[PDB]
Amino acid sequence: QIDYRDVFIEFLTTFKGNNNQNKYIERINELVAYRKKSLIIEFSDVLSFNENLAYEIINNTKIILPILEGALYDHILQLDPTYQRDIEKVHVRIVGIPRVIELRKIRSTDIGKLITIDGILVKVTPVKERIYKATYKHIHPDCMQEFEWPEDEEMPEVLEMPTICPKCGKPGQFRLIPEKTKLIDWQKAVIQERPEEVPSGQLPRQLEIILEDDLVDSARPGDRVKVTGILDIKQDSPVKRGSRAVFDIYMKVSSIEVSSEEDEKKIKDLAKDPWIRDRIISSIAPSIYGHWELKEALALALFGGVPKVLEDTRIRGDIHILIIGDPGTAKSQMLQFISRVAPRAVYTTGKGSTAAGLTAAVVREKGTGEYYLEAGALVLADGGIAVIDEIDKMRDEDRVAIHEAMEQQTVSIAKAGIVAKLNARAAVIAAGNPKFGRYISERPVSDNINLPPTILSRFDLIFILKDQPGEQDRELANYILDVHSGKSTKNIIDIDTLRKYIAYARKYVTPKITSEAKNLITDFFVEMRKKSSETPDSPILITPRQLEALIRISEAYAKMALKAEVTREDAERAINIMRLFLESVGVDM
Amino acid sequence: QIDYRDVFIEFLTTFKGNNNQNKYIERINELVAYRKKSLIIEFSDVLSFNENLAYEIINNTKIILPILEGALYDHILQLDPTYQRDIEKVHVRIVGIPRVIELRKIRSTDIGKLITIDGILVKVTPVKERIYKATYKHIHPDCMQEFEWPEDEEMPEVLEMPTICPKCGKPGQFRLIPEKTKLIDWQKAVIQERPEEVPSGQLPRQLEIILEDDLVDSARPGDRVKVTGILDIKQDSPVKRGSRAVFDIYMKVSSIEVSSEEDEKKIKDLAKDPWIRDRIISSIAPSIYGHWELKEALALALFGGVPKVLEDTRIRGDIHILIIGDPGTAKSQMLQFISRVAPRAVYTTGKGSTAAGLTAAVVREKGTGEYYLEAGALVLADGGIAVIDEIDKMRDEDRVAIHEAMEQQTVSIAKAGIVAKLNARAAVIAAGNPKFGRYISERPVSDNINLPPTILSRFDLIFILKDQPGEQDRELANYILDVHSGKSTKNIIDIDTLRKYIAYARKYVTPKITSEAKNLITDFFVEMRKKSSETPDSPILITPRQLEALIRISEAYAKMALKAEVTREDAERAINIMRLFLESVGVDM
DNA sequence: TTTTTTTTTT
Ligand SMILES: [Mg+2]
Ligand SMILES: [Mg+2]
Ligand SMILES: [Zn+2]
Ligand SMILES: [Zn+2]
Repeated sequence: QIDYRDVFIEFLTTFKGNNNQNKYIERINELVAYRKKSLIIEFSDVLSFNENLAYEIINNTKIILPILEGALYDHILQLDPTYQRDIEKVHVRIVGIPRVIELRKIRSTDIGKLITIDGILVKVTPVKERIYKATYKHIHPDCMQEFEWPEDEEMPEVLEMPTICPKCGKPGQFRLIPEKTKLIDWQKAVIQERPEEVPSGQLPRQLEIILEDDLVDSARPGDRVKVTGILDIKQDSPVKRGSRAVFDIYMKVSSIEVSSEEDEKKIKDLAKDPWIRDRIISSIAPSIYGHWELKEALALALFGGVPKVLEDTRIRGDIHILIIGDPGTAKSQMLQFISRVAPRAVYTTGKGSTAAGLTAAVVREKGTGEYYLEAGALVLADGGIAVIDEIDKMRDEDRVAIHEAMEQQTVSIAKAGIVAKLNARAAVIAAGNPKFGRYISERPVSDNINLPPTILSRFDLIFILKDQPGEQDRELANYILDVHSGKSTKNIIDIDTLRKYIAYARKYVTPKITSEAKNLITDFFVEMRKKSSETPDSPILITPRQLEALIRISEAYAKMALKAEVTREDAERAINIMRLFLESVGVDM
Repeated sequence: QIDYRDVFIEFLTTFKGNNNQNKYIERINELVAYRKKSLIIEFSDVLSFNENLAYEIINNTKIILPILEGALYDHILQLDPTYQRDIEKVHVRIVGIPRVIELRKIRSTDIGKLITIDGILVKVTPVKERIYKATYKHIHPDCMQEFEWPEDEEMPEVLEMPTICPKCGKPGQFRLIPEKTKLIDWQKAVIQERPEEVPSGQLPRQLEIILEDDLVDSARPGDRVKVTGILDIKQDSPVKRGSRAVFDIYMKVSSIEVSSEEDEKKIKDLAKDPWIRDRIISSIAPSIYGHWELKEALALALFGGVPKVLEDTRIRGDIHILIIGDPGTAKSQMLQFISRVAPRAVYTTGKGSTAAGLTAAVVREKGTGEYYLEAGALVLADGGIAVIDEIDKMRDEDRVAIHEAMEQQTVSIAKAGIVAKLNARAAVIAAGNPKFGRYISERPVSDNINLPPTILSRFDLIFILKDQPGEQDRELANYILDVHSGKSTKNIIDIDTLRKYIAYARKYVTPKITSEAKNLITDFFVEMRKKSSETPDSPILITPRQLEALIRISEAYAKMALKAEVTREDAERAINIMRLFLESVGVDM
């Protein structure tokens, strides 16, 4: 009614950034350079420019937003006429709204308003095409005319074809012409409330969201996203009666963000510390007294070695950890911590997981009737960490399903007429108890660990945690009580920035192995194998996998400090933690 | 015959509460401040002010309620004109009326009248939106005018669109405009009759209830509620012919209360008793001769310690109790009691429960065809108590499914392509028999208890109940016979108010640990660990869990006395019952 | 036919 297009262009051209940079003229120019079709504007900036326009953007979104998009398209097309004939429509995507609604707490009064929802994305569909401007043909030996049907408008959520020909005025048959039809990319996804938000004793709620055009395929299942958009009622057949006055809610999304500049500077400044490795290790599960070898090993597992992908084969880069320990030894608490700190992790329990749930499930969809594949835990954990607590509670017949994923990092299935293989490039961090609950030193290591060697060799480090009371006891109790009282530790790396640091290291640091490090690894591996032949009753074998583990561990020691080369220091650190592991499983060098 | 709006406004503004407080203008102020759209009035106050108004409220509800709501809306908007343009309708929810029909016993003549139903809420749907005034648009190259269709009325339970356009007079197709459409929150729930109401040998009946607007999400599954409302007939498709002359009954809810003020003074005055802990303990299972240590343990488990939720981890606050005893030692009876007295509790049997039924089940809902998550017992008991009777009757391979819930207080599953973890912050109180039905004193404690160390360490206190005949026998018999005769115990706390006291204490009392109590706990814990290192054969270990249990128990003794600090007395009481526990399983100190 | 589940059943 009162047009804001000039207001919007003045906002774009003149809104000064932080250093008088013209934040949005820079974003516009960069958009045109890379030919991206979507301009993101912060809502706080709009409220800082024109309060009235910001109100219209939130409350009258459906119609004020395309007008702004048209003004932006015109301005862009003046800036560079070559945008025409490449992109016909741009988007004005509003990000960072003031108030976020908790998914469960939306009510009637939130429909039609532009709102934000924070939640975990659990499911997406393939990419489809939605018609927004149809072109029909009246089949009749008189008309035979093509016409755009959603005239002066746009095709609604429901699909409706005309009943009266607007080109002649005579009813009849209408055939859809796909040649002269205009479509937009379309994807349905489901987001559910953050686990910390689910009320006591209830199950998490879900909400269906719709992503169109360049929003399609912008996040993977498991990603915690912050969607901005508009709510509406889900119509499956509303033109017919017979009760059913009730509807579901969905969000048409205009903006989405997952999980970023000062963070890089901070992680770099952190890694200038000559003792940064010790810092990270002491930052691992800080409310747990002791278990430094385990904190080190878990930190290594967080960082991981370097995967080698070649012309014929590929070689695993991820580090697997196994902690077999007495009851009450902070195992599950540490595993909970690393699932929290890791940039991408999945938490599973040996008794809570199936063979199919951990790898891939073949589910018979009761709709079409046909069989389809669903990603299990190790596949969703691709690119991250999968934690298997209480791994001795898995059925062995179920547990062997992860052997392929642990070494070749693929889950390959051939079932119900479908043959496929998925990537399960996930690092396994596992914990369990010995055969008799606690470790029994009176018995050989073999019948006490009670795991096959085929899976033991898959583990780079295997520590046996014995809970033996000694002089440590008093210290322990004091530490625990200080934890209960609320006395947190100082000079630590907070879990969020530790996560950001791990993510950066994994994304950007690929350490190369130096010759001196390679010589130390070979020499220690030979010594390892010679000592291993001395006790063949041990179910802990020394295989080429252990040489690869020395590689991966030294690579991760380098990675942890952000180093681009694996120097002698990192090789020695690897040999030493390896030697600790071997001492615990009863192997003296 | 009398304009009841003036009477109602007089009731609100001038009704003196208990201490001449003007109860309802104060409730109006709180409602207007927090911008809530619903004012609760007790029916007894209305009957105490104006019998004729109360009679009109219950008997002539259908028309009297909107008039009163309009009067209240006018008054509210006079209090704060900013209420305008935020909320157009207020709610007058009358609570506690004396027209309470038992669920099974409703009949025809009770339809249309305002009645109350006391029952357990078992199932709810997600929160949906029911249209209550649609706005259509006539699609035709001549009309194209917008109009609200349910004109001069409101959309009925069935959804009906017009057949004739009122803006032109021409029939055709009508498009729903969700923008100009009016919606109300909608939620279907199921309530079933109280177990004391279920006829002999039959199954409990159920009834469908509908909660709209702010009534939505006002109770969780498991809650015993008292729903007030009006009954009506269920319509799934009634406008078309073809048989189906029979209808189901449901309640449109207007008011609901779960499970409330002077009780605070009652429990506070109770807590001034210098021996209040002994009173509570003697109020536990009053019909059972002896077993006072178990009664104490159950009282502690009812109260529970303080959970610590920190930056990285969280630390369990609930107290787990295990009673392993000879047959016929009043175990099941005491457990039944604590399930009755606990403000929220779940009762299960080792042979009656699954590993999936106790934690969480992956159910293939045959409607959507896809796999769905269902809360098991330990998840439903979040924030309360779950009692596992006959726990020795579980398969061990099934029982380990609760280990995670017992320590980390989450049930996490990964199956059929879905990964989730729910909160299971419930205290487990379990009982079972020894390996040989009765305890065998000629055989070691290890194979007599017949439980893994991994589950035993999860239990803060484990009592071995032997039924050995001595001088106790005659006293026992006399107590039993008096119980049969109907001679109840004096100087007792009735179960209903003891439940209320427990509720208040758990909700509001967070005991802090003093330095002296912490030092006492540390010393005793070190003594425990040395004494345990003396006995390496037992299945009862001493792990960090036992130190955490001393923390929880002393915290709970303070909580039981409503103390805000953990004094030396509470630490000493905790240490002594721990010492008793250790004596029963066989450790002298 | 696969999968989780409770159940009767090859
Ligand atoms: Mg554990
Ligand atoms: Mg029994
Ligand atoms: Zn025509
Ligand atoms: Zn019309």
